[PDB]
Amino acid sequence: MLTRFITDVSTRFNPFSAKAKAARLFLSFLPPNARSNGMNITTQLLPRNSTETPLLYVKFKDGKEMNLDVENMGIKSIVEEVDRHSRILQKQADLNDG
Amino acid sequence: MKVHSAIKKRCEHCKVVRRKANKRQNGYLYIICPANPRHKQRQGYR
Amino acid sequence: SKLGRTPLSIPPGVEITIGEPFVKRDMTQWKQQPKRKITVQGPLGQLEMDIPDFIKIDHDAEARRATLSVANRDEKEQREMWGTTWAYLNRFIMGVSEGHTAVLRLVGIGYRATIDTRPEKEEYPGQQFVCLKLGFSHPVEMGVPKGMKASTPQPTRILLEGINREQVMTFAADIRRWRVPEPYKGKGIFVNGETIKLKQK
Amino acid sequence: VEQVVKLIVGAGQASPSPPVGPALGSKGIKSMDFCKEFNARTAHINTGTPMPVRVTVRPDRSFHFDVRTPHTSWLLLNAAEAPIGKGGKRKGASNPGKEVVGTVSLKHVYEIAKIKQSELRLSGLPLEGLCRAVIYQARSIGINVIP
Amino acid sequence: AISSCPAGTKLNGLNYFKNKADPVALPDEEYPEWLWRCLEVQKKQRRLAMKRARAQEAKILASGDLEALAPKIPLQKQSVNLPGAVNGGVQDAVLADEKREELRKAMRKERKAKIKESNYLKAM
Amino acid sequence: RLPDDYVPPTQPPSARPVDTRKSQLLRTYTSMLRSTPLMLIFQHNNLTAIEWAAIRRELSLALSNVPVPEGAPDITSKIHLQVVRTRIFDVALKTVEFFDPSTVEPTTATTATGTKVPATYNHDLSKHAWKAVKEATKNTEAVEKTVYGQLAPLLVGPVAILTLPSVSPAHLGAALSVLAPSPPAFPAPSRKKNPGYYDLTCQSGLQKLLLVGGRIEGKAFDYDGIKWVGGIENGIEGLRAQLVH
RNA sequence: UAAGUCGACAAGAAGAUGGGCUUGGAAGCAGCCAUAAUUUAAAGAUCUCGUAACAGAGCACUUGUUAAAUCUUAAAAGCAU
Ligand SMILES: [Mg+2]
Ligand SMILES: [Mg+2]
Ligand SMILES: [Zn+2]
Repeated sequence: MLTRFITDVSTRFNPFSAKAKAARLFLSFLPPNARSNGMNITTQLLPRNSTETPLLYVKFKDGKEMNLDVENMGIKSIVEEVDRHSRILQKQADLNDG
Repeated sequence: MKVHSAIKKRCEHCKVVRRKANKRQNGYLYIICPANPRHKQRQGYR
Repeated sequence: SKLGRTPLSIPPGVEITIGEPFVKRDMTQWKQQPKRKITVQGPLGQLEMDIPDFIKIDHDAEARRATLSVANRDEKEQREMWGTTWAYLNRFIMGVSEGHTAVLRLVGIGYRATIDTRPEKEEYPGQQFVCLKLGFSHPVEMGVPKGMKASTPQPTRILLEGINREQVMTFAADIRRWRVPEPYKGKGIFVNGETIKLKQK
Repeated sequence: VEQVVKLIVGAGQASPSPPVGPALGSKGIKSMDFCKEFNARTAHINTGTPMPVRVTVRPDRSFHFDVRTPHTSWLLLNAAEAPIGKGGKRKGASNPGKEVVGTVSLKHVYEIAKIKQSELRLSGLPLEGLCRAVIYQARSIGINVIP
Repeated sequence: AISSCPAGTKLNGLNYFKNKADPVALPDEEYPEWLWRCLEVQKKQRRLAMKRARAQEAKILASGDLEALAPKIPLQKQSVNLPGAVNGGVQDAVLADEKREELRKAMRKERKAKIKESNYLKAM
Repeated sequence: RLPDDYVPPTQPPSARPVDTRKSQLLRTYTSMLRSTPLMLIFQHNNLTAIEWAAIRRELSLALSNVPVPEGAPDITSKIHLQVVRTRIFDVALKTVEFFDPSTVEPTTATTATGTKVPATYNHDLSKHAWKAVKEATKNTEAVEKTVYGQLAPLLVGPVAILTLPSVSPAHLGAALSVLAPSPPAFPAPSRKKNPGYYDLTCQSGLQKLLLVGGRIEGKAFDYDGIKWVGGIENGIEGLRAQLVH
């Protein structure tokens, strides 16, 4: 996974809910230096009593704003759709580089 | 490429493969290495 | 094969059509093995392949998936073609929907590339010929195979496009065959971020 | 990427020189500027005392450094009353296995551990385990431990 | 009378500050207790051993109990449940957390040899 | 000499290899799930060594300012923010929940002398524990009703645990504000008195920690519920209030 | 070996401390001596590259993700290349 092109991600989920699994796994792949590099992140933890649908927000440095539901998609299904857009940005940069 | 009778891996990237084997010849055993091209070896003569 | 078990997600628009077991008669062979004609049609085009019959495809359309299976896992021939047939379908599905691309970077003083027509050597009407100035006395021209689209965003950058990956990468390897990257100055043709370690001197 | 360099300089001796000149003059930062700040940082230490430094050169050649306590080896030797060696400084045993420059008492260790605990990054480590960290270094510099 | 340096002894060269004097040795009682225990980590000629050591070797055995000479499995290979009890109390709880940290050192010590040896097999 | 049937007394037949760190680490957590009534489950996100050391440095400072003049045990250093193996730590809960050592039949055990001595295998690494856990886990919904089911979704990805020898509300407010502050209940330390807490590295570490949940007296607790427990000034004092009524 | 084997990927791989000596310089990594400790989910006074010397990139080692329900690794023997 590549987080270079990811600007900021906002996650709101309930930990006790088994559906929030992919939300937490995605949060781990982020490198250590993502914070100081300028990538804003805000994680909200929902109470155990009331359970709202998890929300996973993603946005790249090219205006693309991705929003994928966590209940339906698995962690393996989240990364591919993320790096997919991160793949075109790398080649587009090379095509424009030099 | 060094043609030896005893080909051996010389690092972690060396791989043993059998290439040039087809319906006419048996082929040779090779030691391919993408890191160091000096690790290239072959077993057997044409 | 840990890849053959993985279902193949059919994205919206892609349609898989599994033929029926057929045997094309051959006078030079006493027994031909049956195969299955699998068509993968979609927005960009249509690709077809002939797989062995022992590979079973349970095409379930309600969920838009298709898993592969063999009749005997202990056979070496069936284990190999199980993974290979899966990798090809994955490329076909992802080639007719999105498309495969290859970027060629021309490093060196005096290396250029242009995309224009050469009606004299056209194998088919309107064939595009990639012209390369690679320090040779003669001009290097190559016609893109039918089904590919070649563009040049910059003089030192080529962009190949097509639905068949094998055809795109095979053509990208033919252009690189004229100037292979050297380890002393990096001059050559690099494909898809390919690099080469240089000498300190 | 923000680079970092290790340096051992005197207490208030900061100037373009072998220790400071080439260590930082090659990156691009203002060496003279650093010596101006290091002097203010070290205005209460005996002139000439060695002081390790970890200067972090951020991009654009903007540096920020954090002075550190003297080396543990320099303290044990300075406190062991070991014989002065060639170079105007105490020298450790060439082969600690047999040679013995001195024998520091545990009473000194408890003081060498506190001065090394004044640092924030080392302020959490329990003091108990810190006395055994220097005792494990005494065996390497040919210093014995007397109860 | 346990310390070699008596109270009042001047610790040479332990103060690098200008406006200050070197530390002075304090009474031994004021010092913490663990200091007097931190030193717990410091660890024909054969014919003499043959007639003295190997002599005492045999008769010291006193092979009455077989388990006495058993392999004496280390602490890092046992399977007996550690001294942990539910709602047992703070005392047992604290004592229970002491063995978990003791087993830690047992495994830690074994990694050095396993890491050192593998490093030795690569620099033969 | 030692016979064949003889086995060491401190190494009974286990369900899997013992020398391996997989099983050796399970025995630790099982005893940790019994000796530690109060436990908080976190989730670390690629914390470096210097960052970990900074987070553990503040706890040593915040937990050292707790008033304990009642001659109570020296409970200021047995509190550790420990990283655990989520996979094996998950099996630990199953073991403590669905395994009753009193359901084992003792069997003869041959010593070095060859004599048969009755012995029972109750160690958590025994084939009975592994067997009881699997069969007990076969049920899908009955498991969700247990404490384990209420904590399995939390044991996903990397997790760190803060073990307290027992329930001490004063120690929670000192540890909950340094890892999950939430004013005005658990306000963060002041800058005019704790300049180390607001350090570039220490501040960059807490941002990667996320207090997921807790476990108290073998009972699941949410982040909101932990505040109520920590909100109590003291346990003994709370009981006195009820007596006045 | 579902207590997730095997492979890959993501991050970590600390601190006392540039161990002492040697040397123009020797900071884990020319050479010599020592290599009980400490704190950690783990981290050799250092296994392979790298620097004039640092830095830096890997390894041992550690956690996590993906993922096998006859599918891991090694040795011996038989027949072949
Ligand atoms: Mg060197
Ligand atoms: Mg050295
Ligand atoms: Zn090689």
